[PDB]
Amino acid sequence: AIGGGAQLLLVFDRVLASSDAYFSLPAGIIPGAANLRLGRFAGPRVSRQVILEGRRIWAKEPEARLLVDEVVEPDELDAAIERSLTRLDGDAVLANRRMLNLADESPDGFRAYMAEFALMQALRLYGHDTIDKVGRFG
Amino acid sequence: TDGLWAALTEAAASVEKLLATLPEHGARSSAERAEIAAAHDAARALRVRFLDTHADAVYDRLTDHRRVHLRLAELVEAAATAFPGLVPTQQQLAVERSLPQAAKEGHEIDQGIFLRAVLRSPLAGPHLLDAMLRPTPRALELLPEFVRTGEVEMEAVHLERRDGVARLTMCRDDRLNAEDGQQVDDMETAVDLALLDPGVRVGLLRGGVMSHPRYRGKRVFSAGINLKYLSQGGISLVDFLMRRELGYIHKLVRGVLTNDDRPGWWHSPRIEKPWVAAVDGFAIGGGAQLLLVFDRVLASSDAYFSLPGIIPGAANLRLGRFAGPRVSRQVILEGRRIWAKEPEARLLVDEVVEPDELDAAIERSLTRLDGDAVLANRRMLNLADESPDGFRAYMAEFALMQALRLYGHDTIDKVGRF
Amino acid sequence: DGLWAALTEAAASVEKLLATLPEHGARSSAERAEIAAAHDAARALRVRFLDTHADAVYDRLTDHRRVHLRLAELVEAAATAFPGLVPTQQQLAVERSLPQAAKEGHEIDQGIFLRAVLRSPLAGPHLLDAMLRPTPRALELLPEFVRTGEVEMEAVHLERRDGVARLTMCRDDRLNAEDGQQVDDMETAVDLALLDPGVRVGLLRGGVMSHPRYRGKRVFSAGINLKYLSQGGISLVDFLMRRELGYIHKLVRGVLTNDDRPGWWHSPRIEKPWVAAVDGFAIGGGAQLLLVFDRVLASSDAYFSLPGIIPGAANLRLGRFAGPRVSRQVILEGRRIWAKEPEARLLVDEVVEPDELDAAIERSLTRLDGDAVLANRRMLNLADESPDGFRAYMAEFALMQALRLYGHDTIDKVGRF
Amino acid sequence: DGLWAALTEAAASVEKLLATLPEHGARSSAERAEIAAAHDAARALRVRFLDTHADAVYDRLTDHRRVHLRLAELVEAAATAFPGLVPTQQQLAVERSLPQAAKEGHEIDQGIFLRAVLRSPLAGPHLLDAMLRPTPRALELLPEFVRTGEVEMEAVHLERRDGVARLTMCRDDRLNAEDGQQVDDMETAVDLALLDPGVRVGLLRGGVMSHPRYRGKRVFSAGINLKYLSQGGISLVDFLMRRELGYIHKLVRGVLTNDDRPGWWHSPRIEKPWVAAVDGFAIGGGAQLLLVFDRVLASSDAYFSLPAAKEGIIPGAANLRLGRFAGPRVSRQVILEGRRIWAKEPEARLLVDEVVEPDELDAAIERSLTRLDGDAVLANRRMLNLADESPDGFRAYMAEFALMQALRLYGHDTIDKVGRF
Ligand SMILES: CC(C)(COP(=O)(O)OP(=O)(O)OC[C@H]1O[C@@H](n2cnc3c(N)ncnc32)[C@H](O)[C@@H]1OP(=O)(O)O)[C@@H](O)C(=O)NCCC(=O)NCCNC(=O)Cc1cc(O)cc(O)c1
Ligand SMILES: CC(C)(COP(=O)(O)OP(=O)(O)OC[C@H]1O[C@@H](n2cnc3c(N)ncnc32)[C@H](O)[C@@H]1OP(=O)(O)O)[C@@H](O)C(=O)NCCC(=O)NCCNC(=O)Cc1cc(O)cc(O)c1
Ligand SMILES: CC(C)(COP(=O)(O)OP(=O)(O)OC[C@H]1O[C@@H](n2cnc3c(N)ncnc32)[C@H](O)[C@@H]1OP(=O)(O)O)[C@@H](O)C(=O)NCCC(=O)NCCNC(=O)Cc1cc(O)cc(O)c1
Ligand SMILES: CC(C)(COP(=O)(O)OP(=O)(O)OC[C@H]1O[C@@H](n2cnc3c(N)ncnc32)[C@H](O)[C@@H]1OP(=O)(O)O)[C@@H](O)C(=O)NCCC(=O)NCCNC(=O)Cc1cc(O)cc(O)c1
Repeated sequence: AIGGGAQLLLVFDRVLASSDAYFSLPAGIIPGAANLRLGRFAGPRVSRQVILEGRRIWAKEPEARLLVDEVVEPDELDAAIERSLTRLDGDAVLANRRMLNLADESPDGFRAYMAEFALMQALRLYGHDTIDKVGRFG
Repeated sequence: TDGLWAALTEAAASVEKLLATLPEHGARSSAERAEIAAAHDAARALRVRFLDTHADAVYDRLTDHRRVHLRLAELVEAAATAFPGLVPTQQQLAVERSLPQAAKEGHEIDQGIFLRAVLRSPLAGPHLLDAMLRPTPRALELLPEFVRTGEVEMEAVHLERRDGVARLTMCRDDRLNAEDGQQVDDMETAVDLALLDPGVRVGLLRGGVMSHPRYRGKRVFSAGINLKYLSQGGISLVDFLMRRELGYIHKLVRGVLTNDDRPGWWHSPRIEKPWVAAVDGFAIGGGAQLLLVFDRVLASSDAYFSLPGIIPGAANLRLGRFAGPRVSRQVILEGRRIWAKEPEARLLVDEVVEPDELDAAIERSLTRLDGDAVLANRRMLNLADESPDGFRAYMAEFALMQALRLYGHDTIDKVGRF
Repeated sequence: DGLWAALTEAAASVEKLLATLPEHGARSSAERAEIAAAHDAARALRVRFLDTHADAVYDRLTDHRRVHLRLAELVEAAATAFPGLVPTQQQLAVERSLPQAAKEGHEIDQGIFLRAVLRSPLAGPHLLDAMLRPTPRALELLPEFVRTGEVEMEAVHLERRDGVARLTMCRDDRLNAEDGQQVDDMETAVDLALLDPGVRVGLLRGGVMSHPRYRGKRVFSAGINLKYLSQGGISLVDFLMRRELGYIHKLVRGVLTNDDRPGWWHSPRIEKPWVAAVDGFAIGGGAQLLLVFDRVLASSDAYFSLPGIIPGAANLRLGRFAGPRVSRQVILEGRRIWAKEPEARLLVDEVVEPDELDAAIERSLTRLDGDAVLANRRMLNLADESPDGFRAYMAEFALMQALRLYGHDTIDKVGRF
Repeated sequence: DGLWAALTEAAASVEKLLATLPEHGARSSAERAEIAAAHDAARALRVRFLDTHADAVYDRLTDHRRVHLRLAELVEAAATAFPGLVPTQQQLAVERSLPQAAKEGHEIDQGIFLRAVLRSPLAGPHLLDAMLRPTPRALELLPEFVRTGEVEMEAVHLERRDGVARLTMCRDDRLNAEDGQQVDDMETAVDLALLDPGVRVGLLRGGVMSHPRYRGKRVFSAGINLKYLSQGGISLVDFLMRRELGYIHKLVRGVLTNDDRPGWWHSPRIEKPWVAAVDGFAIGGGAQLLLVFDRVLASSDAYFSLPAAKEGIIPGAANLRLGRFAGPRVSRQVILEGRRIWAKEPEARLLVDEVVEPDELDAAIERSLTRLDGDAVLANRRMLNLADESPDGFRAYMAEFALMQALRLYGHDTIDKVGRF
């Protein structure tokens, strides 16, 4: 899961990953709302390692546990995915995830971030730094 | 003498009698399959009993009372000619070798019985293991040209001297370096050239770039024994399963036994050097076994190690000392797979490096093992880890245990499914 | 030579003093010192006699290694063929009637004997073969087990099911505390598991307990019966030595059969893979057993400890699982290891919540079916633990444990449970 | 046979060349190669002679293994009974008169001898017993120590207190760098600890240092005295070998006493449990010792390394013992590549039982000394060591060690590196 794909993992209730997967946020522009959310998953050191210095995290290393709930061999993954889908049905699950998200990330928190994000990201989109690098892909 | 040679010959006579008159392996009835199976068992049981008391006498005949060093191939062929019915001749192995594993009679098991009994003998055992540590004729042949060019290209291994480093590159681009009898010949020869070349100080083992569409442009260390050849009957008990353990793998641990043609030979009859391994892709099976004998192991972040119905060579001997009894049973008995980035990879791996940082990390490792002190220390280390008695006792039982597994019905089924 | 005469003189002095002196606990310090000095002179000569005469002694008892005698038969036969070398069945019966505090320690003489036998490269391996042979009780009960797939004994319930030898240790009143009978049942069950061709894997687990503190809960083992040990009911030979040379060694190496089946030329012993499931805790000898299985499972709330006598062969095996530092922590300093802490993986393969344990156990029993597993576990065990290694240890164990069984500090602490 | 004559002729050739040739540093390349070839031809015959005659030689020196001779006594007696087999006391005195660079390496001949002796299943175990017997020095000092509870030696201060033999390595000026005297003081102290009936546990710790960079701070050990090694003052026999077969092995197996007390039939040796406390760091031979204790404590800031090997020589028996503590990978990292291990990193839990802050260290040491009193501990540690490290295992290793280390002691690269400290 790279870039915007990795960003999505910061918002789910359960994350599973195959033993041979990796996660990265590789530069140029801002990685969506990862700057808002990664710190709460991984702390201030690791999130700068991932975002500012492009550190890559492998599913099987200990700190992958900061982003991923289960790491499973490819053969054993499909069945484990099914088992995880049975464990979240309650109305209690809805009430508890509603309170969890509320505490993790407040309306003000998200709004304040996205406000600055709208301009900061727009500027990054037209910086000489990004335009050249992305134009060397391949 | 004590009657056992007569009983053996009488038991071998019945087996050849039954094989001559009975139908083919695939056309036999249950009664016929039980008659021949019983004939085999009675004969092999006497091969064990004969050799339990007469092993040293047999070996002394073949080796002139342990004064001539015979390699494995030469030994089992000489025993066949000196002791008919004790081990297959050659004309018999050729018939066996034409058949698929399913249809074989299992004559190699008789070789397992022979090699087990020899290796158990405190006099013959150490003599045979020295024989297998001496330089191969192929390497002695190729040494002057290698000293001059610093390059030898073989079918399964490309060897290159550069900066005092023997660079062995396993280059079976089409099969992820799947092992066969030829690969063992190239590996043993390549190791010999590295050890005897005075301009070589450290060795390096690494898998080359692959051509198969699924791994094109990517290095792969090893995918283990060639399962296709095993199913087709092309994997030799002596010339592959045993040869690699007593030859090049053991020369990595102890070195090559030279004559007495240089100063020092009184204290170091063997020339040994340190070895570095770098795992790209994955190390499966026999490739993973090799890692248990190196002085430094490096592997890329995305690689994995596994040992997947036969014995994984000397991994049963060595893995527990790296990983303890629990994990070594987990890996061997239950096929656990270990990833380069997980904590317990450090039981097998010194360094794990991102692919973009791997080539340079390998280079730095080759500079750090140059001393004569390194040679003394790895020698004292290996001596402590794995004793001559220890290794010899294991390989003895292995020769028979692996021989039977090579012909187990569940093995023949599993390997034949591709 | 002269040593047998000097020995007979020293034993005569001991039996003379024991006849004339008062009972243990009514002796004076002067009297206690006289008898202790006589014991010391006698046992020192038992050592000196056997250092040179062990092989001749064993050869007389075994027809130059022509007859496989188990331990009990060996020490008894030794007593009648060599009076004063080891205690008689009578002398042992008097000892057994006493509490450990008051015993003379005649068993130490058996410790001396078994040490010298096991030290012999000729007699040692022969006795270890004898103890690997199937027990007569199992040969007796095998047909009925083949036909009923069930045998209920005092301390162990055995059931064949789905090709699995299910051993369930079911002393519900005492947390599976071990005694001589448990060893008789454990060895018998292991034999049946190995000789039954309808059995492919074994399983050892503790049964549901009835004691009020654990009612409805399974518990693996709480170690040796300390009450019996204090009361004098723990036999050096028939418990401490029998279990190490019998069922525990058969878990590693299998049963040594007669040459009465094909294969015997390459496989004289029938061995199978073994799975252990630890509920509650594994203490003492129960924790010791875990060092010998091919798969070990434990519930999240369990712990392992070795708590003053030698913990069987734990001193032999723990170092290979955990290294020299942790093994001294566990053995010398009584460290207790919990299933959920990292270093439990040195002893345990899976740690599972109790609600998921039953199914997790079942899955493991399907994963050890191959003949490949049988070939692999044999080569693994051979590399882990050599014949010389085991024999060298158990020889010394025979004396060291014999002495620890009768030390003043041991007798004191065992009487305070 | 003929091998003794061939040896005596080869040694004669060497003595001739040494007499007629210029000194070491004034020799030509042709002269350097001629003498080297003579040494090799002679030493090769010392190996071949002893391969068949080791048992007979040892039998003459020890009266068929009924007299226990220590190393120094053995290698001298061998010199006089078998001229040319091993150097004389006079030849050795000249050797130590030179710096290591200029030596002929006659000690290599002692390595050849001791290897062959230890390889013998009969002579080997006998020599290892001799070295486990009490030293005369300790037997000498045992009465006053029993009375006083105190012995001050040059390199070690010994004190009995609360049933604890407190050994304090007290080379305040050099971070407890080891030399031949230190080995003598260590073995003497260890002997006294074992024979003293008032001692129940042992304790080894480094004393307060006076050197300006470490004034007021304890330091465990900084390894072999590299200065002395360069100057030629480190003996193969009296240091590198004496320490392994003497006091370090006595920590494992105890002192072999006479048949002079009850129990001597089940317990021929007196052994006790030992505790080590590492302040500052444990380097080289100091770190080697840790592989042999029953409890090891260290302050949070200390580190462990074995920087022999890459540098010059084999790190004692660490090659024998480290793998069982840390496995083949980590043990090669430490030995082959000079990896350093810090007390607070996870893997210090391969060598060390407790790592505690400097302000809490003394109290932890005291508490640990209270936990190893039993006769049960003694039987248990005895069964453990028996399993961890067999008599054959140790003997096989030290035999090869005797020759391998001797050659490293005179290696071209070692002499260079040791002279730069
Ligand atoms: C994973 C890889 C290392 C593997 O590549 P290789 O194994 O060398 O294979 P390739 O041949 O490149 O892969 C096959 C295929 O994938 C295609 N591919 C891979 N990545 C891309 C991207 N990013 N765009 C388009 N196509 C792609 C590539 O075009 C190939 O097709 P061909 O043209 O037929 O060759 C590689 O794909 C790679 O490095 N890709 C670049 C990854 C990258 O940087 N992606 C963008 C990350 N940045 C963000 O998400 C930023 C972001 C996202 C947001 O949603 C919001 C926001 O605010 C900021
Ligand atoms: C590597 C894999 C996991 C992934 O491969 P995929 O990416 O799924 O691609 P595949 O197409 O399977 O493999 C790519 C390519 O290599 C070929 N390949 C890879 N490994 C092999 C082997 N082992 N044999 C033959 N061909 C092979 C495979 O056939 C493909 O080529 P084509 O068939 O010609 O198209 C898979 O190939 C696989 O499962 N391989 C088998 C691995 C294995 O179990 N090997 C043997 C392990 N056992 C030993 O080493 C036993 C041993 C060896 C010894 O030397 C001594 C001893 O005592 C015991
Ligand atoms: C199990 C415990 C931790 C649980 O705590 P509680 O639940 O509070 O305890 P208890 O009430 O005592 O346990 C419940 C119940 O089991 C009984 N129980 C448990 N273990 C025993 C033993 N070993 N003997 C007798 N009774 C026992 C206990 O007596 C209670 O029953 P009541 O007498 O009816 O009250 C505790 O009971 C305890 O510490 N037990 C002692 C454990 C122990 O020291 N075991 C053995 C230690 N040493 C060896 O095995 C040594 C050994 C064994 C060998 O096989 C070989 C060898 O060479 C060396
Ligand atoms: C630990 C250190 C970094 C300390 O750093 P600093 O605080 O900068 O220290 P220094 O100021 O140098 O230390 C003070 C002082 O102690 C003395 N000192 C320190 N270490 C040593 C050593 N190793 N030898 C001798 N003297 C020493 C030296 O005299 C120093 O300076 P001066 O007195 O002014 O000359 C440093 O001392 C160091 O690196 N020392 C070298 C240690 C080393 O490599 N030792 C070799 C270890 N290897 C063996 O023992 C091998 C061995 C031993 C055996 O017993 C058996 C065997 O088979 C093999």
